[PDB]
Amino acid sequence: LYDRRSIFDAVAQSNCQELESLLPFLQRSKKRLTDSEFKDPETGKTCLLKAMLNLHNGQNDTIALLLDVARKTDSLKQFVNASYTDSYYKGQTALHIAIERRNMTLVTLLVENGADVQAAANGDFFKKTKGRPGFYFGELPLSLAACTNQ
Amino acid sequence: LAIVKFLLQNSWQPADISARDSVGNTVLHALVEVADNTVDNTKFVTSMYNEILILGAKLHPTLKLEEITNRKGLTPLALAASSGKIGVLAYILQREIHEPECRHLSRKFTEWAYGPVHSSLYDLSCIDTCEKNSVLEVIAYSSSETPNR
Repeated sequence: LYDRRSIFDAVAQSNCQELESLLPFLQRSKKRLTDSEFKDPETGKTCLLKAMLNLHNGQNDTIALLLDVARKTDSLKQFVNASYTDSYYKGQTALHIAIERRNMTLVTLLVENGADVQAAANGDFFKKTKGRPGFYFGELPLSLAACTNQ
Repeated sequence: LAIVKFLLQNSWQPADISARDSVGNTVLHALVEVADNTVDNTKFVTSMYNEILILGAKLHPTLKLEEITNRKGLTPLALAASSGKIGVLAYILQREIHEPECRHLSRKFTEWAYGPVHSSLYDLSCIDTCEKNSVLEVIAYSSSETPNR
């Protein structure tokens, strides 16, 4: 069995083992990696997104496994494309983060598993400082990738 | 530096890192006293200071070194500010160190960043030190019978 907490901890330390029994779990319960219960109820963060924050050397293969699991249930598209819902990071997707981190490899990977390239990150974190701040590029992956000189 | 290390680390008699001289000054106080506001002066005092703290936290973690008052009631910081040793004052308030046992020592931390963006967090002892003096308060008065202050 797996609750939200269980996976998020596994992800935090790049553990691909504690997620050995993962796929077969939501096969029995037919639960989806995308269920309401597998996201933070106030931000909309998913395990993939936790993984995106918990990088070590711009690397995490909990990602590769996490994606793999989502296709086997074909949560695939809406999984890779889930966005933040809090006023701060609203509309931020994993692809936004990969770029923010200047990580070709993870941009490449996300685009190949079908990240929406037109997804607008539009929360207060992506507009001019309250100061909050900060910082605006606006919104769309291309725009980001240019404004950060990439 | 090497001899600072050998004094504190040797087998025969390790130096008491918190001892006070006749005036109440510790090594951190003395360093503040030895500053003369020249760029290379700041630079050497600043990191020897750093070094002492790193050694304090490594060797004797319980010791809150920067809180120790000289005879006149002054922490190293407050001395720095009483004697217009500005580069060092700025150094002591500014510095944040990330290491195991790092957090206790560090003045300030940066909570978060965005691809653009940065945030800086300050402790801040000078503002909150109502009881004896506030970095501002010594600074705040401020008679400034000197250009440098």
